[PDB]
Amino acid sequence: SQQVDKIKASYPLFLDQDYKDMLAKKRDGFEEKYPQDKIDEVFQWTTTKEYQELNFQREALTVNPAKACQPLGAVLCALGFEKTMPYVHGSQGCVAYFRSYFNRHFREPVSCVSDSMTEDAAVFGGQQNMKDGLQNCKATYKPDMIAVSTTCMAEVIGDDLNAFINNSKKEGFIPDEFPVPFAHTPSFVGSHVTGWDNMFEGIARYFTLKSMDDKVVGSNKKINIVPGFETYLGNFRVIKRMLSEMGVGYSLLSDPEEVLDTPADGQFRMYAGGTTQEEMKDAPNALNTVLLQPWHLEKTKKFVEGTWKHEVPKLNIPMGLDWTDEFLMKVSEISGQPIPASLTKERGRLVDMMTDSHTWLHGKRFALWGDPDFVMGLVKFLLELGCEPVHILCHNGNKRWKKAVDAILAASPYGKNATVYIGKDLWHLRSLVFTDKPDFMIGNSYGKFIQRDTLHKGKEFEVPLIRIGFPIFDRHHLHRSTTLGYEGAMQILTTLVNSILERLDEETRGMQATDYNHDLVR
Amino acid sequence: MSREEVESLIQEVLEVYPEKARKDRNKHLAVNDPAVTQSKKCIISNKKSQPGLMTIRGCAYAGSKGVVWGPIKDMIHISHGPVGCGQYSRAGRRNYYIGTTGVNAFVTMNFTSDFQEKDIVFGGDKKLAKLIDEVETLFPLNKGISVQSECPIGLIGDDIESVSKVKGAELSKTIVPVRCEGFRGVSQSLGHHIANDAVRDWVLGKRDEDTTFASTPYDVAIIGDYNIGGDAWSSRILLEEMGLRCVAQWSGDGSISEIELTPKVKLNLVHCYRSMNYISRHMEEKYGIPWMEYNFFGPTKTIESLRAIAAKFDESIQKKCEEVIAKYKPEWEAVVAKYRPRLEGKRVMLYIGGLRPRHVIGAYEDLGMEVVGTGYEFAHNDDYDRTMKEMGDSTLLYDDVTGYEFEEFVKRIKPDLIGSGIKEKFIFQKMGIPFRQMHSWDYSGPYHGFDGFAIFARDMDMTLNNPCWKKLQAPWE
Amino acid sequence: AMRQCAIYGKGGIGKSTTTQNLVAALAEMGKKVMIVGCDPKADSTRLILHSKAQNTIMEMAAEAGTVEDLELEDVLKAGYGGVKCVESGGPEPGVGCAGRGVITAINFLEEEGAYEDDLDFVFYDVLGDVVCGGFAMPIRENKAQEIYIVCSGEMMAMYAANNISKGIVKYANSGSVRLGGLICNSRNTDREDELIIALANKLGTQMIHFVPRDNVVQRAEIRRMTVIEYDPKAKQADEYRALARKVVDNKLLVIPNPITMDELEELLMEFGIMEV
Amino acid sequence: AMRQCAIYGKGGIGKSTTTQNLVAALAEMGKKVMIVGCDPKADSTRLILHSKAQNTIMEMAAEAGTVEDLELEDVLKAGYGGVKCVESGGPEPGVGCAGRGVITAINFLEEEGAYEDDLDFVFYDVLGDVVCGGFAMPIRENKAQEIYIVCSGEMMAMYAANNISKGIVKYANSGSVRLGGLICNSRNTDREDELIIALANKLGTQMIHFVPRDNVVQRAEIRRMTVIEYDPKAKQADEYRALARKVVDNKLLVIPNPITMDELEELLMEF
Ligand SMILES: Nc1ncnc2c1ncn2[C@@H]1O[C@H](COP(=O)(O)OP(=O)(O)CP(=O)(O)O)[C@@H](O)[C@H]1O
Ligand SMILES: Nc1ncnc2c1ncn2[C@@H]1O[C@H](COP(=O)(O)OP(=O)(O)O)[C@@H](O)[C@H]1O
Ligand code: ICS
Ligand code: CLF
Ligand code: SF4
Ligand SMILES: [Fe+3]
Ligand SMILES: [Mg+2]
Ligand SMILES: [Mg+2]
Repeated sequence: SQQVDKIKASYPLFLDQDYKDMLAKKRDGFEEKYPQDKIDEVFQWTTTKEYQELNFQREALTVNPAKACQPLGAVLCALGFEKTMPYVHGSQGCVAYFRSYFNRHFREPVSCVSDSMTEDAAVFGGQQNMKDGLQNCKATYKPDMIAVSTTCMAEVIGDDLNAFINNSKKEGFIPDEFPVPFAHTPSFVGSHVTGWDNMFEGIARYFTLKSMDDKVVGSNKKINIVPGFETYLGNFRVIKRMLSEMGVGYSLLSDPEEVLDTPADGQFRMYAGGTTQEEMKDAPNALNTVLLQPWHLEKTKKFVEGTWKHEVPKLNIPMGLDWTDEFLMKVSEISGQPIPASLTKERGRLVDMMTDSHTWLHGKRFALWGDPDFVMGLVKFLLELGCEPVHILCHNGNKRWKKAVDAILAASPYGKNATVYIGKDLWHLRSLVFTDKPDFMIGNSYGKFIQRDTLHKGKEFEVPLIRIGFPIFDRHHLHRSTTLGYEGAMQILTTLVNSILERLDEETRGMQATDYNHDLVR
Repeated sequence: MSREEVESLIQEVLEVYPEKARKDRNKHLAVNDPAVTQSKKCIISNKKSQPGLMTIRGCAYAGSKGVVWGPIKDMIHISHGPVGCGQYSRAGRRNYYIGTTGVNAFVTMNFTSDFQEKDIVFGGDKKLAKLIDEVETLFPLNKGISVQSECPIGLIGDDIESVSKVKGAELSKTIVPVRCEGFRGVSQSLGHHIANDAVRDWVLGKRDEDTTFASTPYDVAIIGDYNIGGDAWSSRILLEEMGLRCVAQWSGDGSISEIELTPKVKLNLVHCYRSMNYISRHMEEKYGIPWMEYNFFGPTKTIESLRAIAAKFDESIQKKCEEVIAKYKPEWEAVVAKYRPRLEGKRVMLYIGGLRPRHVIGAYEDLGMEVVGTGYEFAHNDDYDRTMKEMGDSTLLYDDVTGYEFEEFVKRIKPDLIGSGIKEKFIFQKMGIPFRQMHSWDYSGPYHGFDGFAIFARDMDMTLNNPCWKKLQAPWE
Repeated sequence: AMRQCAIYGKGGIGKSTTTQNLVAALAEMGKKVMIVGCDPKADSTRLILHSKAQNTIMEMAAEAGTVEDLELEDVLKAGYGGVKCVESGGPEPGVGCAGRGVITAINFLEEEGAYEDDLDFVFYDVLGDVVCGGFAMPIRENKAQEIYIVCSGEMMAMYAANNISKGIVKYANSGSVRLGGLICNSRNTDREDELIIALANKLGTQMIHFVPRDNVVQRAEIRRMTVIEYDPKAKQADEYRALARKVVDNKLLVIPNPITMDELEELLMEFGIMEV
Repeated sequence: AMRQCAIYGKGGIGKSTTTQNLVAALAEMGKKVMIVGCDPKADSTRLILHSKAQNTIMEMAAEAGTVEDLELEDVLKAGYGGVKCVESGGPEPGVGCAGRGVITAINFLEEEGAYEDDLDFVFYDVLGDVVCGGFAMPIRENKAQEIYIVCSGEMMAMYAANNISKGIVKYANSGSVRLGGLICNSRNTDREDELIIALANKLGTQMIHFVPRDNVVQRAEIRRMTVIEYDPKAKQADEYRALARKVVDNKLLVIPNPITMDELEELLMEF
């Protein structure tokens, strides 16, 4: 039943006695459910070190992965170019998922097409789909560029993108000069970040490979910036802001910041902003190229060093205090521009915040996960704050990255209780936060189910989730935040210390029990 | 509005396409005639999508794992193949359930074989066997396993039926291999069919020679309600208040034992015809169990359904039916009194999957609203047959609509409200058109049944009449 | 009582010729036979139908829209002696996925009930190299129960036989499929019959028959027929009748025991390969 | 100016043997050569290496878990005349996806700079049953620019030539790969040389060399050697040097015009 003036949605509607009664009857009557005592016993077992050993012996099963597949990243890369339509050669189910996944994180339209290869295209190849698809997409959505990647079915059968695209042109399905860069993006290799690297290198190659002869390093006096897979709008924005503040000429290669944040003013804008084709064509004339997320930009780096002949600086992601300092000094060195008083002051304001909050941060223990560059930047900044990373997970990390993070941990007395996991998932991480409980988790929305599991053991075992990363689906507008630079470090620091204080208030809110420590001033 | 004008709009919008696509899309767009009984004379459906036109459709895996099998709560469902498909589909659909997740229920979890390149090249049957051992080790209370194929499994010829049989026997477990590789068929729809057949072949006959279940004459099953935001629960409560016993619901909050008990019921109540008519026909052919379509969207359809269902039984049930209808009458009348004056005359366009585009029309009409365009991603012509009589004359019908078409149609028809999916939502909000998600219920619901109608009405009003929609134009422009 | 057989062996060793002549001989003695072509070249039923074509399952699926729109009547055709013929179809070389074509085709035949039980034999004619799971579709459970491997007394043909047996062991142990023997399609090599008989023993099987190299085969082939239809009383026609009878009466069905490369080299050396 | 070449032809026609014997002769001349085996049975370099075990890219990847963990010097070996040998590898028959194995292996070689170093030649040795896109990996842009098709005077072998040429066309029209010639690996048929010369012209290419049938080829193979290594002064060894010289000096690179199965039947009757 409903009271018309206080209508109940599913929660708390189904807490009503008649629904509870009906659900009890359904369970007991027909579900043949294990008895509750058996369920409790198994749950308790899944929190143990014995279960953890079984859990970490897994060789074949993955449970709750913390990665996605290549073409997701290719699509995001392609969205960063002016009037460019991402186009995924292969099966259309993929594209419905890519668009939805991004819709939910950015709360924005995400435009991408498929050429809808079906069973007979698997068998005969997708050449005809590419021909009709390119002509159709061009006629209908009028992009200036189509950026082609692949789904796994087209990768198994070896559809030759290059050949298929050139035959579409030779047979007049699309104009010969119409830009159609491409990249093979097999989902059974690496992860979504690998797809971003592959797509970018494909686009870079398409615009520069054949015209290197008239290029001269340094002649346009700019620095190229390659952001990598990035889902915080604030991160594109803060890099542009700091470089402009320094008076450094720059070119951000793949810049989806406008198309992922169009105004609601009465019109739908399928495209907005982005890196121009002229910017890509002119990129070899830059002083140098900086890669913001080097641990998934290795193919790009090979191309940029070997073909554009840029001496790509060996720089970590600009996260936290030290690595933002190093980023600015290297940009200063490359461009000849001094670091301006305004950025020096910003730095000092982050340091001020660190001094102001250090007592609540000291010794706090974290589990965390995400992509390799993001995770290592977060680990580095946690150490700067006097926090203890304890469980560091990167499902899509590799052995060289893991050794690099171990070295960062070893360089700080706050890294002594930390372990780095690669190729492990969030079901592994679940065991870890039970057997070696941290104070908080820092991760994406998938972490909410771990928090739920830990609370069921008991309030004193609950590990609250702090949402930083991708995807974030169960809060609104966090994609607008910043994690890079001094600005991102300030946002992260604020989120951490106030997560700590929020939990302490919750734990001290008990009238005449714990509220002796419910201080007004912290 | 006006038949010649709608036909004019269709031809104008079609002008942008190359000839091949233009010729095809022409067959998938129609101006309704409620008179017409054979929709094949008016619209074509369930055909392959044109390449590069931004279809809204998904794949057979979505139709099998995402829709039919995924909701079954005490089984573990393996997304078999690379990591992508299971991750994008993890907990995206609100098929609600009661359980202890990770212990006796597993719906929100993502199990996968995470195929790597060596698995493609050397095949994944050995990995799948080992994966099944590890599932049994770490999740001992699971009551069965399904193996949901992604694209590569279908190409490379892995023998998942043999693996399911051998491991099934070795562990005395029901293991269900499903060939729902995403390039099969043309949409989610063939996934429904493949999944229904897998239930038929591997699960449904398990209790064929068991007589220990005590059946009654009032035993029914809810077929094809996936309990979105609790939809099936707010339907099941009405059937049971009417004196019927709901032995199973397929597959929202469903359990494998409910599925196995379903051949013992007296009548199959089918809500989603599209996804479950296959197993419904099977059950009538093998078990002799009749089935009937019903509609619990809004009071008019719910009331009509309750009486139709009750007439299938005896006088005692028909008496209880009228008593249920009497109980809820002042509740939905208060909903109408409150919200119908706020919504009267407003015009809605819908685009959804294979059922809701016709099924929710009655509910909109109970609020005095008018559905001026509707269409489906993956319906067949027997769906459009049921749609044309539900829609007004000279309303617009569109099958497998393109992103471009849908936008152009909306610009000319200018609905007050649009009901579609997440990939449509943010496009139309930017055009200043109130939008309701009619797959996820926009994280609201239930919408089925009497209790659901109150929420549906509240939601339509909250969005259509929200103060944000007056604010899109800057005053200085 | 319906027997399903799959024919394997190196490309160009003579699988399709031997299979169709064998099948014609079988029909000629009154057997009801279906041939399922599992080779994307799609020439496995040419000699039975007369004309060099037959519309394939995959191309008819592409014509009709999807496989779901396909009717059995459109792709299953009768030829010599009422034998039923069907081709999987597949791509031209170097594009697409021939393996999936075989998977799709065989699932379709199963689903549409082409295995009627008005059949005494089903023969699958399979691609030489067997480079993926799809080309093992014919020897999964409830498909072919007997495998015959065509080879000859040449090194390359015998290695292929041995390599194919490696792949067989997996399906023989998961299911019920067995190796019924080696068919020696002669290349007129020295001591060819003893050499194949010896390889057969190593594997644990038999040489079920020795087929002579006869240019009456090339004659019938350009005439697009089997030898059985072309010249019923050629000596080569009697050879296929002999092979046909042996297959019908065969009871030797084993799990093969593949040998090593060193073993195969030693065997050929035993039979004079290094002699000039 | 490294020249990349791919060898195709009817199953069993002599692709691998011809390729290795050719390459031995090139190396004997002082050419630096790499052979890339593109066949899951991994028998493309057996006659060049023949000493010590060869490990394939796919096998080594499986052991290491992924291709990224693999190093080029683990799978790339030098044999007779310093010819560098590498095998894609792949599954045993009837399981997995050998096509993808070839894609993966050639991608690896490209990424790890195999095509650096100053090679004069790279040869891809492919299997006879080119059943998918993966087995045409060797003729994509930036791979083989020259195709040699091994055939003979037998019908099946000419039909294979034509049908392979058919498959070549979509890559030739879209890139720079071209047919370089037919290699007649003789089956001692009547007027074989004239007949293959004839097929060459219908296609628009040439018969670059007629290789006699000589059982010394098989005796060398049994010893796991090329004729060049096994018996450097044999008549057949001279044939391969002759073949190698033509390949070195060849400039004829064309797009194939496949003919009807009817024209082929015309050819074979008229001879
Ligand atoms: N000129 C010649 N004279 C005699 N025998 C020859 C020959 N050339 C090749 N052969 C023999 O023919 C057999 C097959 O040779 P090879 O293995 O090179 O063919 P292929 O590479 O085309 C087989 P596949 O199609 O499976 O890849 C080998 O035993 C080889 O020794
Ligand atoms: N017994 C035989 N005598 C002479 N020629 C034969 C004989 N068997 C087959 N051939 C010829 O050898 C060639 C290849 O035979 P085919 O059956 O197509 O091989 P596969 O089926 O193994 O690819 C055909 O031209 C065929 O006419
Ligand atoms: S199953 Fe179908 S697309 Fe009948 S695949 Fe889809 S939870 Fe839709 S219109 Mo999402 S045939 Fe259900 C559907 Fe309807 S996922 Fe839900 S809303 S009533
Ligand atoms: S139709 Fe999957 S999302 Fe794709 S590229 Fe493969 S891992 Fe990634 Fe359907 S079954 Fe799935 S969702 Fe597509 S792949 Fe096919
Ligand atoms: S090897 Fe088999 S499965 Fe793999 S692509 Fe080639 S044909 Fe298809
Ligand atoms: Fe938004
Ligand atoms: Mg054949
Ligand atoms: Mg070979």
